[PDB]
Amino acid sequence: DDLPPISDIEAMFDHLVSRIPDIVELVRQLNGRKLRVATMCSGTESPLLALNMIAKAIKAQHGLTLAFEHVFSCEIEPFKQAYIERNFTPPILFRDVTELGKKRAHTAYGSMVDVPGDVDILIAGTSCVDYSNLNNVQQDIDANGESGRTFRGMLQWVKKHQPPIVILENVCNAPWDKVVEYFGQIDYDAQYTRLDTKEFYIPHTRTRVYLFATPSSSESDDLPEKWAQTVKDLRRPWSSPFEAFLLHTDDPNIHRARLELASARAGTSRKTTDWNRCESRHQRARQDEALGLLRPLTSWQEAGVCKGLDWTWNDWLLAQTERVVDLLEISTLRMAKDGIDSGFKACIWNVSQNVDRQTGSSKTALAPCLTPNMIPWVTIRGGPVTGREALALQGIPVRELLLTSENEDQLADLAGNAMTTTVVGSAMIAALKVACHKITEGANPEKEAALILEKEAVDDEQVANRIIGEDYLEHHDLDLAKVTKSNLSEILDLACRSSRHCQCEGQSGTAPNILECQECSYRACKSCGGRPEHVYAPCANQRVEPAEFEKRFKGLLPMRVRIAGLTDQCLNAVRKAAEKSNKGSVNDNDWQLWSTALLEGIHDAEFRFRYLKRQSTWTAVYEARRAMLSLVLRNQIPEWRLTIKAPASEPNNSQLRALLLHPVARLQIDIAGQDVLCGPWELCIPSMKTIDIEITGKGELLPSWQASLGLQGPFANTTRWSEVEISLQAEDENTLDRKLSGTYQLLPRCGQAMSSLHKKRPDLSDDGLPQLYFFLDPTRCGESREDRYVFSTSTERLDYGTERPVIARLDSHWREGNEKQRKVKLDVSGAWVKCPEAHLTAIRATFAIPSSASAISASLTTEGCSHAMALLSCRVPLDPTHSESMWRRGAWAEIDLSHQGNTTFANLAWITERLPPLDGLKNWAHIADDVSEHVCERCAPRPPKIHWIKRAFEDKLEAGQYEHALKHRPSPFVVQLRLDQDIGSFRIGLNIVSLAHRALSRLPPTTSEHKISLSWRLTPGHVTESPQPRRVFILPSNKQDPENSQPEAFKLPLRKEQLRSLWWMLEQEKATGKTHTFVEEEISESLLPAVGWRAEGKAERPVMVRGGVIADQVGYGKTVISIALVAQTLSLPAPEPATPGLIDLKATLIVVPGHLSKQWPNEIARFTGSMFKVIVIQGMKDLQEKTIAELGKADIIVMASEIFESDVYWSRLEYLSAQPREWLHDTQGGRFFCDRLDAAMESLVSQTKILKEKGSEAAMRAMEDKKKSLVDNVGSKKEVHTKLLPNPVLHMFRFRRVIADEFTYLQKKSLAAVLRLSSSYRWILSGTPPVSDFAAIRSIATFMGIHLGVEDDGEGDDQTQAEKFHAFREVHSRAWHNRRDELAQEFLNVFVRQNIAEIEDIPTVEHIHTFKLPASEGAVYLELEHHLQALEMQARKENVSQGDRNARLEEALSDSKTAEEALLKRCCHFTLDLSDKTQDAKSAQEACDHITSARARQLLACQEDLSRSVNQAIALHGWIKKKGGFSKNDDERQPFAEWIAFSSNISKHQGDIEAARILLKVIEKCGVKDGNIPPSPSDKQSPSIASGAKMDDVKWQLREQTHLLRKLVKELVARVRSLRFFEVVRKIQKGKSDAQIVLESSECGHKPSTNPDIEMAILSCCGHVACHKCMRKAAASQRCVKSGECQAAVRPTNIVKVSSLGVEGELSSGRYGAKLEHLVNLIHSIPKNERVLVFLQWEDLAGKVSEALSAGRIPHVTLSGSAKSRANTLDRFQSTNADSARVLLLKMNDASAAGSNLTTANHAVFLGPLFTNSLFNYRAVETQAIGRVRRYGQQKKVHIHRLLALDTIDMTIFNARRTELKEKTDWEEIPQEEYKGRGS
DNA sequence: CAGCGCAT
DNA sequence: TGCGCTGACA
Ligand SMILES: Nc1ncnc2c1ncn2[C@@H]1O[C@H](COP(=O)(O)OP(=O)(O)NP(=O)(O)O)[C@@H](O)[C@H]1O
Ligand SMILES: Nc1ncnc2c1ncn2[C@@H]1O[C@H](CSCC[C@H](N)C(=O)O)[C@@H](O)[C@H]1O
Ligand SMILES: [Mg+2]
Ligand SMILES: [Zn+2]
Ligand SMILES: [Zn+2]
Ligand SMILES: [Zn+2]
Ligand SMILES: [Zn+2]
Ligand SMILES: [Zn+2]
Repeated sequence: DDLPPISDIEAMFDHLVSRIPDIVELVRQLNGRKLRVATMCSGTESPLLALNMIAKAIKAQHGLTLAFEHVFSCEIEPFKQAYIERNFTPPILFRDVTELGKKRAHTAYGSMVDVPGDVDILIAGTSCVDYSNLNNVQQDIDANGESGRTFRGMLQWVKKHQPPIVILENVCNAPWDKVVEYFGQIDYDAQYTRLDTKEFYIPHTRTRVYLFATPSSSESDDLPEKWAQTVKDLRRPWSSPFEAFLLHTDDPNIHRARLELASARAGTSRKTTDWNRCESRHQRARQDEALGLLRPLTSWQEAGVCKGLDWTWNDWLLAQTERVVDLLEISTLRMAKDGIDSGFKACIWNVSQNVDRQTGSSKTALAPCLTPNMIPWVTIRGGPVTGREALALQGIPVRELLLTSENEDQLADLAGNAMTTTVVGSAMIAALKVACHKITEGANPEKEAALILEKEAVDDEQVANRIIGEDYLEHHDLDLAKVTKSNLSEILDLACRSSRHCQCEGQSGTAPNILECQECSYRACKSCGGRPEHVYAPCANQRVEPAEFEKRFKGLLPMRVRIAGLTDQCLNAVRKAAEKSNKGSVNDNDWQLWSTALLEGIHDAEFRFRYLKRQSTWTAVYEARRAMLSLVLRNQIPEWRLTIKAPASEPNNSQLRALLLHPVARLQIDIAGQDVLCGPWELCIPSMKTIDIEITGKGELLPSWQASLGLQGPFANTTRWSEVEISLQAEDENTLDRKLSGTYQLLPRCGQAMSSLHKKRPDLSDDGLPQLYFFLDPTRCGESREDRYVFSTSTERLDYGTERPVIARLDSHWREGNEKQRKVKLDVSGAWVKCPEAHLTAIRATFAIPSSASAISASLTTEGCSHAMALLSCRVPLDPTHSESMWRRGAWAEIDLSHQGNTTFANLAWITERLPPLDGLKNWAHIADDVSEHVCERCAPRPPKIHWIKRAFEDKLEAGQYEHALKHRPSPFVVQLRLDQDIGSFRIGLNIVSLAHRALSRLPPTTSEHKISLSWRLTPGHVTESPQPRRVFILPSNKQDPENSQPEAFKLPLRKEQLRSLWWMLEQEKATGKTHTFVEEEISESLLPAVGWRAEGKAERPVMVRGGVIADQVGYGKTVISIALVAQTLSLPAPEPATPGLIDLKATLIVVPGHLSKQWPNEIARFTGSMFKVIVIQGMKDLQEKTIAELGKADIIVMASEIFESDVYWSRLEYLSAQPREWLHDTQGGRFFCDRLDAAMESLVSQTKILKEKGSEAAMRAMEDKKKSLVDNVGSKKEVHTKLLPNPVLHMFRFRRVIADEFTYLQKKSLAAVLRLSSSYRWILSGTPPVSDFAAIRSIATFMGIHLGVEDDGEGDDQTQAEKFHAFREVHSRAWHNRRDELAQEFLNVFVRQNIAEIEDIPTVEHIHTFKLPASEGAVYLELEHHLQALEMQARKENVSQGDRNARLEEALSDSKTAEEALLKRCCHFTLDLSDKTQDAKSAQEACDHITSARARQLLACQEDLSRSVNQAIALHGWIKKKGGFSKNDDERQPFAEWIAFSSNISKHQGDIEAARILLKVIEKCGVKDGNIPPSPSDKQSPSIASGAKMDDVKWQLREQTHLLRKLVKELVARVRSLRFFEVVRKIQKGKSDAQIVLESSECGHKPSTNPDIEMAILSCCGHVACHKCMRKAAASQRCVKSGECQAAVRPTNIVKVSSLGVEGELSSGRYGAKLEHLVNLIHSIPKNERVLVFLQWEDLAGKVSEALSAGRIPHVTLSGSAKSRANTLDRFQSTNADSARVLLLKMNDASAAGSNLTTANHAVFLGPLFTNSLFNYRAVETQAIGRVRRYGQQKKVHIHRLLALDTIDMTIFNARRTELKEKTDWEEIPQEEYKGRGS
């Protein structure tokens, strides 16, 4: 609107200050003293930002300089004060605005400091949560509330300290006049005025009011009026849409916000919420507005299952609450009715409000009043405005502002209520201009000028002396013209072959399974695949990483061009020549304005290169100071497309911004050559002529966009011609290019704006041209009457700021209609011309490279953090014109990285490319030993120490100092550049030693003497392609090593494999010669992305660890090897160390699971009979009864591993350490317990060092005072404050060896303790070693002691967050992860040995028991399965009593955490009559008829309840009627009286129809019959009003009763829907005759009685029976078989084929489930000798299985109990004595199936197929379970059974896993016979 | 933290 | 024209 488009906050502020010059006269009044400003309530501290930008504009314009002195501010928020103290850091920060009235006010930290009152301007805004808050329905009144809390707090201070200016702000509807009375009551005068934001440069529309009051004046000059006039003087009304203020969808901010905002309501998605009371308003609105009950934008069924379009932020809508979504759809319809098309017209809605409160939409280019609770929906981007965009719609710049720990709710709150920085800037500047005099002077000017110059000088010296490596240079001369030769057809091929095939990829990478439509040419992923479904035949194309295509395309094209031209008169030649042809004669004014503005890009202003882009088809954009040129590189006819930039300051409605809007003078490449630029440069003159054009219709008449959309008003049944024939006259056609007179067909599927994509029918008058389309395209800002149809050759979404090439537009009056032979007028523009003879032609650079890496390695003496070792420096000639801003005329301007410095680097990339890559630095070079760690500060700041106060965490001030001292780290890869007199230069260098100190930082320190040794290297030309493979680790073998050939004193020999392994273990423990066995390092990266470099600095230290992980396949003798190792090593004298701290023993403790405590000593005694004493501990008491003098004798001690959780252990250790009584008392969690246990271990080792002398006391006594003195701190508390000896703790000794066993089952609480046990050699035994990923190897290393790397987030598939923040986090590349993998593989090669056992083979016959489920349980499980199918495999659990269908559910979904798990677990058990304990074997038919009878009872119960509620409501209504409340006039749509009109009309009732008939019968069986509104109820029961409270109260009670009615109606519909299905399945099972009876079809039309035998399938959730062909055809289109009367939402999934559930085999054995019943007969069939061991997986079924076996004549033994009992039961089950429990029930995935050496049994049962995800993990645990019986001492043949269901998921996952195994590695299948045992 | 609600 | 509040919910 007649104003220049302003979008940059800096520009609008310097404009603001440029409009008034009466402010520079302030800095003379201040006389050199800085303003002293204070702010009472300030969220984003918008006043401070405004003042800082005003100061910047002052210094930039007038040369002057005024500073500021923030005295204080206050915010009782928890995090807004954190944000303040991290950005501005004021000296004092109170937390209140009413305490400051006192002399000793409180501080945000609690210091209770005194208040300073030397302010110069106090700017504060009272809060709004009570000042009528028109969102809020409650309101506080008359100074009882806000004006007594905050305002009366502010008044006392402002009176007690008299600041010369105070400016207030609050909402419009406020008691302001009373505020003026309060202020003028004492001193002030206080005029107040209101003003919006949309009047100050910003489109935001939010409105507020301001106030200003200077202390009393003598003569009362009436300042506030002059203030108001000065403010309202300066204004400028929003010359730009909001889209200019939004971020582009590509930058990492938008990705980082979508990843967080996409999953807000998360493993199991939360419960289906309730909105019924608003659902009523939605239905009423859809009815009143004549809209149709569709859901266009998002075809949602439930809350979380929906499918937005392929341009919508789908991962947002999936997360939305359902009311929000339905509101989106009602807004779309209510808008699409008016004619405009949301989704193509930019405008912000508000959604967090209600349908009723949606006035003011259909209004574009203005945001609404942002509030912290709204959710705005842009409707054109298709998603919400994120945090930083909600900031930018205020004045606040997200730049230069550090937002750490800020989420979308927090950004919403901050930028929601903060006053617009431009409004506040203007009001404050007018204050400071009108009351300039009142502020005093400084009286010290020259000292201030000197201070300013001094600080500027030291800063300009710093960045200059940053670089310290100019010693070495070579000065290789540089040839900028580094073009190459290429066939230019293969490169266009490779350009088409590597380009964005979905919005998912986005300029970086590749996503698979692209679907390319046929006849529309629109590619898109399979995910987010088109809901506007196209033809979509799969795409056939290979994929080349964009990295390769860019690497070649750079080298192919020049780095600069310039259009030769000499076209001053060529334009007039072209004009006359074109006039000779037929084209619109151009005016004089248009020609002049166009030519004179074009003649500056043709001037010899050379084009540079920048940001070759990938959006689609790889445009490569060049740029000059005034023009822009960009080779398009289309997949057909590549062209160049020059364009000219309109000037900076020029209003929007200007002729030049119309003439230079579209490109001019394109050039089409000569294909099939070697030169990338050959064409003749045709031109585009501003010619605009109009032509008549006849439009006609053909083909049939498809439904219009309205009718297809679902409208029901006068739009229902409206059509449009399916094909259009365009007829242009001969000459008027042959004047222009791209003839148009063909015919165009419609594509209702291939969407566009208003679904009007007309693809031209192929014609052979031209083949060299691309395909042409004819559609609509709205303006996106202007009203929709002006939009027009258009002819173009492109069709896609366009981002703000880029237009599309069109051939011609059509009159703004023609629409797809019904009439034919309509004659309209087309208009052509920019009619091109023949080709001029102008063309483009391309065109002492020098760069320093380090000669060799030796020169550098000396310069970094020590503390290389202070300086930078220079790497490159390029001196390049640049003309003094068009030298960019970054080029500074002296003193080496510094570029900032990961900040505003990204266009700076993209500007000079034309020099960056074409530079030889640095070589000879690939190797790791520098080495310097740093014995101690001594982490360099400013490089690795110490974290705040977390301390315990509970019986605070992350001390505030320390957190602030941390998050500040992390942004001032040395920042490797510093890049500075400076422009000389002619030739500029820049110096890229990195702080090598900073990298090295950061790498050293990450090693955790030990009490050792091994010294680190740093390094460094720089590798060029790295690019990110994709994580294409996944590494698979390899565990070596122990075969090749020789053998020790015997251990002495064994009763039985070891085999040769075991001998080789024992010898390897001996040697590995010894390690003769070598002094360290492994090196561990943490390579730290720092990428300079734009140049191809990435740096790496490492820090490695050797570590001597003896012992390693032996993980041998099941059956091998790991126990035997360990006992042999102990027996062998026994004789040796002692190890190498000295162990002075704590006590050393000779015993070798073995940590085993709870139930192996009898298996281990038995094996030890069996092999070496009484060779050495072996003391066992199982219970805590067995530990406490021992003494150290007794442990000394013990050669080997066996320890159960649950004492570490016995929790008496932790108490006794709390005593030996002398800690508080509950220092180590923590719940199951082993977090925060590691630090506490570490401190306890330090204190314990000191105490034991003391106790070695027997001087027991006086130390535990000395530490109590230490702790109770340390506690005394000013922080947050709960209040003002607060030899031999029995029972030794095992953490105070040191053994010769510690051999864990089954280590991968050591849970958190006991892992965190076994990790601390101290010994010389530490061996680990396992059978299933986790080697899948890097975390599973790190978890092994931590047992060993190695570090082996730190934990990053990306390596996969709150406390310390200060280092996990996108501003303080690392960006570790892919090569980093590959090096970490190589390191894990090296550790595995060194310390891990797996090898195959070659004892002998075990027969291993296999069986399988598969059966069908009954009809009743079949139906139940099918209902559950279809539920989860329609919910997309996610567990969702869900007044009026629940039905039976919802009762079979909410029981399966109770504890299930995964969809597949609720199915594995359902098929097992099916108990009928869930309410009563009564039970007996009921036949199948009995079960089904019981189900159906219970459902009939439920239905009639709901019926009677509904009628009861109607009677109560009609009594209420008669009450109100007689008591004269509706007045029978001035209607207000009485709710109940309307619901009774709705319900009567049967055709209006959505949902099933039979339920509607039930409702009508029940309602007419009452006082209402054909809209009666009776006077009395049908029971004559009393209305239950309390005491006749009020009339409106009764109206409210009625308004609630009616919603209760409506809810009950929905519930009744569901009831009938479920009853029908169970009844029909009962009939299908009932018998053949009744099956024929019920097989009366859905009126589908055909059935076995009339037509031949046709498999006709029953549908679930409606109960309708129809033919499978009709069933599929109907369900695919999302509509039931009954056309428009079933009204149920149908998925293709829930289609149950008849006769797919069984009755045949009389499988009546539904007692305790039909699975567990088939188990018991099996177990009886097993002979009486053999033992059995069942393998269930889900613990929650142990009860049901032990209730089935028990009371099923079979006794068993479960392995549950305590650490003492499990060993005994396992021992008796292994034992030789007869008549134990025959079957033993094992839990899989539990420490009970760890390794048991039980071979008494010979066959498993293994009921439910294993579910676990990983195939390798599946295989490992299944072979472990099998091998539990297939062992060495077997002496028998083994069987394996399986109980799988034919219907369920069991057979599915069984087939998947078994086939995938049979294809993969050997895993030799088991013979698989069939069972005919029958032993009893 | 999702519903619910008409005025200065 | 709206810088929510208040019962339920994990
Ligand atoms: N040299 C040997 N002479 C006699 N028996 C042996 C010998 N080596 C192993 N065994 C027996 O072979 C069986 C193997 O069990 P064991 O080696 O203790 O299993 P594990 O490897 O510790 N557990 P797991 O593999 O997970 O099932 C035991 O009964 C051993 O006593
Ligand atoms: N004692 C107090 N009374 C009112 N608000 C307080 C307060 N202490 C802190 N606040 C916070 O201060 C804010 C009030 S409004 C602050 C924003 C203001 N428009 C500006 O930009 O300066 C709220 O976030 C509120 O939570
Ligand atoms: Mg074992
Ligand atoms: Zn298509
Ligand atoms: Zn995609
Ligand atoms: Zn350092
Ligand atoms: Zn149906
Ligand atoms: Zn049918």
